[PDB]
Amino acid sequence: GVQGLTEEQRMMIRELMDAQMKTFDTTFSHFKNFRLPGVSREEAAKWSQVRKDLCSLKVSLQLRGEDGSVWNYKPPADSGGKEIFSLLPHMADMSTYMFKGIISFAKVISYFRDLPIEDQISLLKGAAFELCQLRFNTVFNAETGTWECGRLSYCLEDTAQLLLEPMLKFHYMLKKLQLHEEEYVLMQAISLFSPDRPGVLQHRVVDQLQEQFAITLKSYIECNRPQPAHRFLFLKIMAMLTELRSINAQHTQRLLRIQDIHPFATPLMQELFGISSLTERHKILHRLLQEGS
Amino acid sequence: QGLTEEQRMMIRELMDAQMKTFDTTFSHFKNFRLPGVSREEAAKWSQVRKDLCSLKVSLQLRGEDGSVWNYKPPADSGGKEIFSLLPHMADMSTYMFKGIISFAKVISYFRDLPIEDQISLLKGAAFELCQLRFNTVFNAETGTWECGRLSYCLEDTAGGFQQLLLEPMLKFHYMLKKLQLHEEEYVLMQAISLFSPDRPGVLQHRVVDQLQEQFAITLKSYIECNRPQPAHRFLFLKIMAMLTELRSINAQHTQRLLRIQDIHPFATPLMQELFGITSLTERHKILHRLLQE
Amino acid sequence: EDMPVERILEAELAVEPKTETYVEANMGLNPNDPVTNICQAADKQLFTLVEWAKRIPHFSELPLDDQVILLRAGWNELLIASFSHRSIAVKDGILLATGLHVHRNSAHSAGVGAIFDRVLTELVSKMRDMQMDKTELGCLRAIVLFNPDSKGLSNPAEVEALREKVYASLEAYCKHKYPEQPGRFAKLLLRLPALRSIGLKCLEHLFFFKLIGDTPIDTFLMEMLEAPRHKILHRLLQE
Amino acid sequence: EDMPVERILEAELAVEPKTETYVEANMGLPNDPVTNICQAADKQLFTLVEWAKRIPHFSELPLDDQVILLRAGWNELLIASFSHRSIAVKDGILLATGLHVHRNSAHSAGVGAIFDRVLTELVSKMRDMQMDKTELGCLRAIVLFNPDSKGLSNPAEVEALREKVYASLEAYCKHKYPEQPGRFAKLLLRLPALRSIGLKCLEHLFFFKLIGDTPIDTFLMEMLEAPRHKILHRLLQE
Ligand SMILES: CCOP(=O)(OCC)C(=Cc1cc(C(C)(C)C)c(O)c(C(C)(C)C)c1)P(=O)(OCC)OCC
Ligand SMILES: CCOP(=O)(OCC)C(=Cc1cc(C(C)(C)C)c(O)c(C(C)(C)C)c1)P(=O)(OCC)OCC
Repeated sequence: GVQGLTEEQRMMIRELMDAQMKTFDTTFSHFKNFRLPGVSREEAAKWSQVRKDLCSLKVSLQLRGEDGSVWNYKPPADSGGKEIFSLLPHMADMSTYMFKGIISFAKVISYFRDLPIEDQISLLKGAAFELCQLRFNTVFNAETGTWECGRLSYCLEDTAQLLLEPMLKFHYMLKKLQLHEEEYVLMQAISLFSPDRPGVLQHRVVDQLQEQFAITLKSYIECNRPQPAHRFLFLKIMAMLTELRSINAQHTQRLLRIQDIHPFATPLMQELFGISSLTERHKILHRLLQEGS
Repeated sequence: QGLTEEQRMMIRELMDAQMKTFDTTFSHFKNFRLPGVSREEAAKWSQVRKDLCSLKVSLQLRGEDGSVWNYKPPADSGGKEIFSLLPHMADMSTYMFKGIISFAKVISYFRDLPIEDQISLLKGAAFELCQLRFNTVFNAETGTWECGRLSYCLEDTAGGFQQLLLEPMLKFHYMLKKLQLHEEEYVLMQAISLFSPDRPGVLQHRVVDQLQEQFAITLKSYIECNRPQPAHRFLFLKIMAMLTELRSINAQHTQRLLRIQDIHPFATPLMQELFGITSLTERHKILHRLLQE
Repeated sequence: EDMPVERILEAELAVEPKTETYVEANMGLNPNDPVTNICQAADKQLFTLVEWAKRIPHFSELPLDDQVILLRAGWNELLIASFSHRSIAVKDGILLATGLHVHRNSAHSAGVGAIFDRVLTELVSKMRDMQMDKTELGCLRAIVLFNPDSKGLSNPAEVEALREKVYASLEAYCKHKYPEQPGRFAKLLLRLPALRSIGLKCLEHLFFFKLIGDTPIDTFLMEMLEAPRHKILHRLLQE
Repeated sequence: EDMPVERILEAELAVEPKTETYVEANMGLPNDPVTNICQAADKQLFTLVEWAKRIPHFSELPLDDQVILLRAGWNELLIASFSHRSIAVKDGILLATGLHVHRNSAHSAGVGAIFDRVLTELVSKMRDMQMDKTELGCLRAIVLFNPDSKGLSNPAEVEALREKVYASLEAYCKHKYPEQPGRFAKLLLRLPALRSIGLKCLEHLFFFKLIGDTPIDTFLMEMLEAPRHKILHRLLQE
């Protein structure tokens, strides 16, 4: 494990690292004032689907006070509707905090703010959820199945192996890889600068950027950490960047289904998922992407 | 059975007043606050800590859906935390007392008794009654007060063997729930306690005296009759032991409350009235209001 | 038959003498520091209480530290009831076992007025009105003594048993000796929480005067107001 | 040496013929193609099974392991194969039925965005980097050997086989293309691009299957229905 890449490959890694640290609070300290849960048929097959999405997707919420208190929340099992949208207005507030932490992560990326405004928007829309999951995997724990997010601590609920859910299977598989923080931020650059996303005008620019980040990542693993049992790791990471788009796809259809029935999405969230120029249409994103205060 | 008509018609008047003012489900208990998201002044806090220490409980709160909230209190340290479970307790009191000042107020004997002595009588039995009622919802096996949606579970020092018995307040409930009493027996202890002649301030002492006597023989013979003979022989003795131990538990409580209020003014104006915190109908302005309309 | 109600009476008569003839003939109807005096009678009667306990059957075949626990827990109310039952002989105040007679001026000006008046209206004035017999007194006390809800007992399931035998014996006696008074046995037991509530308000005074320090407190009384080391009590019980 | 990069090429060559001489000479520089695309898909599914059987060690896997892999992978394995054929033509995509589809017959059939996506993301990149066939058979052998597929008797055998492909393609891509140092990576970089397009294709297959006004043949239908698969399960034991 000795190190050594091109100077360009070195500056671009630390460009991400000091963009990650600059915009990602691993303690979620600045995340408060958020919402919390409370203290006509045959189309309903649509409803049956929504409940199916969530019934593998159960979590024990938990708030720690600065004292020693644990305000723990456990989820209601399902026998009906409206009980299921419990954490939904809370999660909607979490993402609004994560996503502007995503928008800012890209906002400070030099390559990113060099792309035109109507291209930054497009890159963020298709990478928002992708970026969220990779950030959440850093704070994910295997032998408890919880996302220790500072004061918040979203746990897991055994039922029978909900690895039958790929979403969960992702976080588990991505975690057994034991990635260095330098690799996480490269997967983010790779995910953020994907040229296939709907709206990417400057295709060649973004395409080149991705490849750069990709080889940088492989070379990182190749000449840093290369305990020769660490081959195939670029493969495993590649397999995860690939799975991250099944997960992205399937959870976008998920979100759509839910909002279809129960509208809860924040004016941000709607812009990030589509719920005429873009800047007129993504005015809150437009403002967040010109913002210097 | 095996009673006098006047005796059985006095149990009936209590069991009436009970269910008419004792909602086992605490359904109308609402808007209650919750623990949110010198050398002498040190000796005070030192003792106040030892009060609340043996009295640590989790606040398992259930919602209509099946979502269970849960509040695990902090661990013992300095500063203001156990004070947090205290505005919740303060509000639980105002609901318990209100249902006590209505249990008495709808009792005929208590109606006839003049206001000033009704005031006096409640003040001496107020806390003593709450425990008698709370024991009806106590579970010795699990160590929680199943107050409907809300539960108050007993924390574990070394869960292997509790010895929370070292706290008299708890041991009372374990001692009492051990006897396995009927609703009639429970409501009879409440009247013996409510109609105690030795409460400070009682003017018409003779009436209350003879009354407590009446409730006593009634309870003495309920056990002689309804319960099997060489089996529940030494009951009433056991119940009398509890009514005696109640005077201690009331004693403990009051000095306890006085000290906590001194270092942390948290008393409902109702609490103040019932526990005398800074003519008798004029001094107790709000307890006056609750009786006679 | 295993707790003879007569054995209880023998104990009461052995440790308490007759009502004094001056009291009988003059006290009734038809400044030296009250508190010090009260604490002096307390210490005096604490030795008496140990002798009384040893005469109450099966008490002395208990584990030694059970006897300590039982006595330490109930000494307060065993002495309050005993002095309350003497005071029915007099018209107005309390008669301590030192012979001293205290008033509701010597108590009011001493700060112990409320407890004083309470003991008058609740213990004395009721032991008198129902004419509390000494055998009943000696049984109520045996009951207060045999408290199995006291912490540390090697076997509460004997203190429970022995309390039950007093309960059965007092019940049989109270039936036998007073048939015309059917609810009498339960009016006696009704005095127990009245005794406790008064019994604790006295320690609430004993501690307040122990803290001021300007109230002389003798050895045995001091040992009782002191958390357990106990030399006196533990010694006496073996003699 | 245990997954010879030549045996992989043998498979690709055995199931894919040379670029047609009309195409090589003239190409490069109706009223529902969707039926034709589906028709091509069903045709290629039989080809796909014969392809995978030639890929080393795939036939020694448990019988229902081969099914799971082919089933999870078929959609992208066909997209890889038709995106590679279509670098031969100047525009649009070339199906194995010979049919040349345009982005007018694709835009007016609803499959506009996805088709153009395959163009600018798969065709336009396999062309510009001059993706050779041995690299295709290897990338496809990778997509095929996906051990993150549910039900696999021994996911660490499929793990091992993808590694041997990864190793062999690594050795080859170095040998054949030295001046292009990060070629092996940009190959793998196409994988998430292939998935995101592949899932958009099933998102279309399932949409046209729902309408019912899109004839779908036995094997393609056996791939779009939940596990079952008798054709697939039969072909593998032959
Ligand atoms: C704390 C970490 O979990 P997590 O970030 O990533 C998934 C593991 C997570 C968050 C999350 C957030 C959103 C919003 C914010 C866009 C609304 C979703 O729409 C979804 C689903 C999956 C329902 C589509 C999930 P979790 O609550 O997802 C719901 C199942 O995860 C809990 C298992
Ligand atoms: C002693 C602790 O036990 P508990 O939890 O349980 C006993 C039943 C409790 C008793 C209690 C009540 C009060 C009120 C009523 C005056 C507020 C107190 O101030 C205190 C302390 C000890 C803080 C002085 C205790 P609960 O009665 O609170 C009710 C308001 O408990 C029920 C939740």
